[PDB]
Amino acid sequence: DIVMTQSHKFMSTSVGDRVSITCKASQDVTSAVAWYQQKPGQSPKLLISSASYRYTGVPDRFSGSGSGTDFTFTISSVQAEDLAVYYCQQHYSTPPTFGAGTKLEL
Amino acid sequence: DIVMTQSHKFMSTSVGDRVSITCKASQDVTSAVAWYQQKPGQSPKLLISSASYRYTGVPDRFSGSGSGTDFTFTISSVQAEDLAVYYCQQHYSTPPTFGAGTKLELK
Amino acid sequence: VQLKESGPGLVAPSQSLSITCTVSGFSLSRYSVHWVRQPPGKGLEWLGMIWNIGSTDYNSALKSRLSISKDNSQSQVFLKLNSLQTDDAAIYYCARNSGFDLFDFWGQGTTLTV
Amino acid sequence: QVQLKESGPGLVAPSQSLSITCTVSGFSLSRYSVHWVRQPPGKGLEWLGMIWNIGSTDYNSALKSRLSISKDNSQSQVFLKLNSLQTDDAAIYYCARNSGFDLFDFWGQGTTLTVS
Amino acid sequence: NVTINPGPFAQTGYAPVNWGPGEINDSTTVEPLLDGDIVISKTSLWKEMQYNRDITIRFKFANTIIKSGGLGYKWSEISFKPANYQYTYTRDGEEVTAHTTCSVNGVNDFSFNGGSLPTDFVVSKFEVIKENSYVYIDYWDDSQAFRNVVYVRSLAANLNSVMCTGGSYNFSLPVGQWPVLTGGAVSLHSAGVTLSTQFTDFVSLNSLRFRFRLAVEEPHFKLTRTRLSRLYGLPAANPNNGKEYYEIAGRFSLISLVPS
Amino acid sequence: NVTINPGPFAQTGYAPVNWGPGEINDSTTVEPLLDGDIVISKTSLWKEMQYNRDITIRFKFANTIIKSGGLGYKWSEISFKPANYQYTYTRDGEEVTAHTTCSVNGVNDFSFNGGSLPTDFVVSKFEVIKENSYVYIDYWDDSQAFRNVVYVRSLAANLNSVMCTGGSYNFSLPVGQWPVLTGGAVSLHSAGVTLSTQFTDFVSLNSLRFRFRLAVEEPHFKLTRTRLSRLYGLPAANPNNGKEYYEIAGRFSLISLVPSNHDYQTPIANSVTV
Amino acid sequence: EMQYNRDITIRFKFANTIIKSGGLGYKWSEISFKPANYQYTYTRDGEEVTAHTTCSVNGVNDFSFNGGSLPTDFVVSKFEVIKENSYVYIDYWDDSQAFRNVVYVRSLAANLNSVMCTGGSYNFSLPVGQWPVLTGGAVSLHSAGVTLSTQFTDFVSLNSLRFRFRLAVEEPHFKLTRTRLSRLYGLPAANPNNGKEYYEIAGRFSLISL
Repeated sequence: DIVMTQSHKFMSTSVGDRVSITCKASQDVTSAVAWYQQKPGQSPKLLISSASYRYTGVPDRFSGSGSGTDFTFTISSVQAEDLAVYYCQQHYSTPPTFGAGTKLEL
Repeated sequence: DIVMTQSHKFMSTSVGDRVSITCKASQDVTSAVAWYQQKPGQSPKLLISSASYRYTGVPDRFSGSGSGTDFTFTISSVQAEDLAVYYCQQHYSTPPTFGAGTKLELK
Repeated sequence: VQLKESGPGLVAPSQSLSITCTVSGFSLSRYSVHWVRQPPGKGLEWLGMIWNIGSTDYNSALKSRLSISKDNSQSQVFLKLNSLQTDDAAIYYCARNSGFDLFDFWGQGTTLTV
Repeated sequence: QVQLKESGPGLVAPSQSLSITCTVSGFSLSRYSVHWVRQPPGKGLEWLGMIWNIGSTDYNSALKSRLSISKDNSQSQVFLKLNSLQTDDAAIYYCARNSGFDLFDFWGQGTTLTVS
Repeated sequence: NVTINPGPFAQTGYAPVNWGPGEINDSTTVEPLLDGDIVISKTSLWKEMQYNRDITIRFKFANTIIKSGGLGYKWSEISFKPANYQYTYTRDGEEVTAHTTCSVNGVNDFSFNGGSLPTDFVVSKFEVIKENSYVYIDYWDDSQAFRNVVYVRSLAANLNSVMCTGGSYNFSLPVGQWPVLTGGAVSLHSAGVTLSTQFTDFVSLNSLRFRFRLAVEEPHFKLTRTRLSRLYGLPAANPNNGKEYYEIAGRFSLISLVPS
Repeated sequence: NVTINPGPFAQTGYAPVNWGPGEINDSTTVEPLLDGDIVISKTSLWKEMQYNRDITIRFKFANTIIKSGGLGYKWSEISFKPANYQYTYTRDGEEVTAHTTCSVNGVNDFSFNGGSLPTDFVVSKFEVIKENSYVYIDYWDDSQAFRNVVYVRSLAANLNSVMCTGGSYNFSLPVGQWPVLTGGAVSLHSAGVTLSTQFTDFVSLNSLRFRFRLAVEEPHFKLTRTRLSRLYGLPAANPNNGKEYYEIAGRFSLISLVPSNHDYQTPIANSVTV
Repeated sequence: EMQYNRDITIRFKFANTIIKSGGLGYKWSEISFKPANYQYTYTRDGEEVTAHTTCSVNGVNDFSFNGGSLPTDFVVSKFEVIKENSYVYIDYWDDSQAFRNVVYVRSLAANLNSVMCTGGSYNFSLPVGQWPVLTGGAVSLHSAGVTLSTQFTDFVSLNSLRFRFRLAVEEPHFKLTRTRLSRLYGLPAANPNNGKEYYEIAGRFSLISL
């Protein structure tokens, strides 16, 4: 099947500091990646729908990029609301498959 | 069903004089009427396919007309091999129905 | 194109009947065929039709009495009539269709004796 | 607007069955499809099964032969059943909607399960 | 001898349908601003059957014309447009209602340019159809046959031909002589029938499409007060020529798989 | 010679088919010649089955350009035309071959008039797709599933969105500077599927048609050296923009009838020996 | 009573007749068996012996498939197939002392090992559509008695020994693809040799000529 990995599992990021995250895939996924955010005591939410697409109502600071195998997700300013876990989904094949789940720390 | 009638069973014309035939219909078949010719010892042939259209190769001295119920078939000049029976068909319904068969005799 | 018939010619009442129309020049998967007959000294009639697709249509009256059939392998068509009468005596023709019910080419025509 | 709510026992015993009912609202099940997922404590998430707009269903290979997804269009509620479960099957379960290929758009609150 | 399946058989069946029109060749215009596996259901029991019945197709064309702003001498389009018709008739002692839709494809567009002065007559697009075009007529009915057209194996139709001739359109110029378009006629012969289904979300929506092939005939058509050369075809200016309906007659045989 | 007798139920089945493309929206151009009940079979068995498979679609646009007579400054037509493509991909099961054929409908037609001199530049029609218009990508395949698309009860496809962008095209004028057409993007979002069969005299030619709706997205398209500016859409000049194929990827489920390998009608004692 | 008894090596191959009916390529009529001859040379007892063997069949079973009366549809009215009911007859002539003195015998017998025969694949040639095939089929031959007989070839009458063989059906299944038929059992008459030149049987035969 499809298989995905995330670089870190926990990341110390200060408030108001640029942050980036990467997740890798085994096979070739042209531009099909998504990014979900799960806060404590909350159900996941969809923020990215494509390699760099933005779903409606998502905040501006968030954005994404990448093509082929490597893919990344970038925020310009961390804020208190941003402390949560983030997952990366693949959708170019039959079994949707998430990553492990990498999050943040202040 | 459909029902058709032809006026006379004999019509007489010398070589060179207009022949004119009519056959009526029992309903308003809209322009769907044909005309066949059967010579002695011959199989019928198709001449005027729609009320007026002439099919394939037929001489020009033949022609037809009519609309609604009444329909007619006209020759301008007669020849010697035209002495034959002529039938009028109706093709706007399931049972194609011919007429009785009216023909010509010579004077 | 050439349409030829073939039949007995003489038959007895209360029996069957089989005629075969053999076609050449045109395929029976591109056209349809019609059967007609001519009561001696009386107006011609429609009997039945066999389509391009295989489906068949009959005259209302003799619906009960006839069957029409064909075989692209023999490039032929055939008809059967059973439980005939003296009145069923006539000359029989097989013809091709072009438009709705226009007859285009006809056969020689066999005559029947009962 | 749209709301997806779950409902389940919460406690169960090994070698038994299991039944959960996602109750949709604000969108017809004849215009969209639904997915089932779960997250065993810690670790990550998986895909379990999907029920389409027309009636056909698709399952995950590992849990195949144990899952059973079906719904009632007029009842606006999907239902899943799992049988012959084990200690490993313990997880939080979430019904979710699909928009594109496999994008999840709206999620439920999520019920947690304990087996013992 | 051979074994035989004897158990109680299941009830699969037709799926809900709504009969309607098909797609259509369309194109707008923007004018300048200026002027210069799993088994879902169990074994069942089906059967194959014939439905052979007559038919009367009644239809009528439709045209669209649009002018360009300015002095009023420049037309931008004299083109075709689909049209609808609703009627009743009798078939073997039964009254059937029916709807029909007429569209056209393969159009051959023309043009004339009398000059560039503001006053000169100009027509940027008037379209005709002339042996490189087809007219497609869609038909649905209320009878029982049309209920069982779902899952069809073979349909054929023997239909009579119909000649369509043009009328006359008298172009209106603000001052001076009025030119006019007049003439044209074609014969609609039959060709293959088409059946098309659309699996949208709610409910399947199907469409029948008889397809006819044109052949040009006299009279010739012409545009006055110009040099256009007595061309042949059917001008889209006044195609139906004061006739409410063109009509075609015929018979259609279908061979369909009906639930037993 | 023992004679194995036939069983009660008929062995009726699918009808011969040839998979191909559908109809198209087409229109030529003429330029002036001067410048200035019966039962046919017994009962038979059929069962309803589900086939859910992955579908990968690769498409390519095509374009046609026609310049008018005269000095060569002005063009007569710049429009779309159908295009075909073929390839091989891998379902998790095997490798499969595929063909596709793109087309459009509901297209918008723009024009520009630089002047009424022989030298001035005019283009009488260049097309552009936009919101109102649609794109249809027909499809046929060699796998087992496509052999049972005849007699379909239901069919639904889940597909991803794609973005098409405009390239650039240069108008080679005999004399003077060269104006250029550049950019314009539209994004395809899936809509329902359509099936169709044409009953010609001996073959039921058939085809599918994946519809696709359009939305407009930046960049804009522009014609340089002119007043037409900053309008949305995908011009017909260079739609591919240097790519061999655009792709869409997703799933499709069909619920159809199938001849029932019922397994009961069998010659008694059809088995290994004992 | 001069006694002759020797090692022996049989070889053979079936053969089929296919006859289609006329136009449009859909409707076949017959797919049947027919006898067949093979000639060869081998070495036994340090001598080189030439031989001619003819194989025939009896007790064959007749199957059929009728897809409908409508023209386009597929039809095959009779394809034969072998099963446990049927018997095989293979005859053998050699060129040695023995088969000159094989008339006027007092006792014949033989011990022979066995063989397997498998089908192949036949591809019906439809003008339009997807080509239905006929594949599979197996059977195993087990020996039976011996008799005298004569085989006539090339206008020269010949005196030979006729072995009979009984059959036992075995797997794989045989099936017609693109149809409802599937999982039938036996050896169809489409491609029995399977490209294989010769099946071979070996053993020994005992004979006491007078």
